[PDB]
Amino acid sequence: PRDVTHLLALVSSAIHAVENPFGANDLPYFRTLLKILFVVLRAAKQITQQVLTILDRVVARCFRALAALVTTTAPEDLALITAILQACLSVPGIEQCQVQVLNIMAAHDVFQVAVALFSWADSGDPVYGELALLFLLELSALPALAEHLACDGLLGHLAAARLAGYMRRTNVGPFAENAGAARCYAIWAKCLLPLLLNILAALGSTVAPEVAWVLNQFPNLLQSSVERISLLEISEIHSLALLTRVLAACDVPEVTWDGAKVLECVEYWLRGRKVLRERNRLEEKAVGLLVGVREVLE
Repeated sequence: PRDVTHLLALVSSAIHAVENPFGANDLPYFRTLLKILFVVLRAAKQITQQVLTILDRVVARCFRALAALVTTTAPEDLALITAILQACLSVPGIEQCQVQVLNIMAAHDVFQVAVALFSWADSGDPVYGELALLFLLELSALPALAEHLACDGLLGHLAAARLAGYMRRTNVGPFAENAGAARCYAIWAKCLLPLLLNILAALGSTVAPEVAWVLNQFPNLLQSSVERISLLEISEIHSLALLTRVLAACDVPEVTWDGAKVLECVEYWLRGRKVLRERNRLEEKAVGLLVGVREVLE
């Protein structure tokens, strides 16, 4: 344990020496191993053939082995694996090899297992749902896998899921009462909207029907999104603020949104930077986003 790349191989040499991960006995040690692996990987951002082996024998292995809920495996080590993946794909030298990631991730039945897993989330809250979506979202971060997602038909298997139900019900938003609703929104804000934009970056026109179709299947959220005016709210009116603009420059239904009120809704809550002090950290970066919204949509 001394170099950036050598330190990363031996933790996996330990992660390979594992007997039966997620086994109630040798689980808590496996967790620590994973966390060490994560710490290394996050700080392993300055050889690439090293981070790919764990994308095979760690991420894609455990993500299936863990998908079998059927021991005391929390909905947090799933997040850990999700975060290890996130830690992996951020290595400066994988985008050069994006095609191999898909082969590795598709070798294991990850993509389908994610959608399988996704259905199984629904105490009124979709804990595992947001996770499987964040995972698939982390895959789709790069176009090569988003391509396989759209091609495999994620939106078809997703839009038909009961998860769509609570999102379509007028009881959803950033600031909700019970958890499941707030999380149900958090999914809309943190999964779809950013996931759509990822599958859009793989010849959007072809999949434009799908993204518009799903976007239109959640009208309440759209009608809410404009009449809402936290940061998710801003990212919500930044994704939708670009998901209907691309469609305005390319055989499928249109965007049932009213991006009209938006332009005169940004100027209301921008200039002055005083009224914004009721929702520092949550202004410099926060107010920074809406600078972009009211520039491309003019």
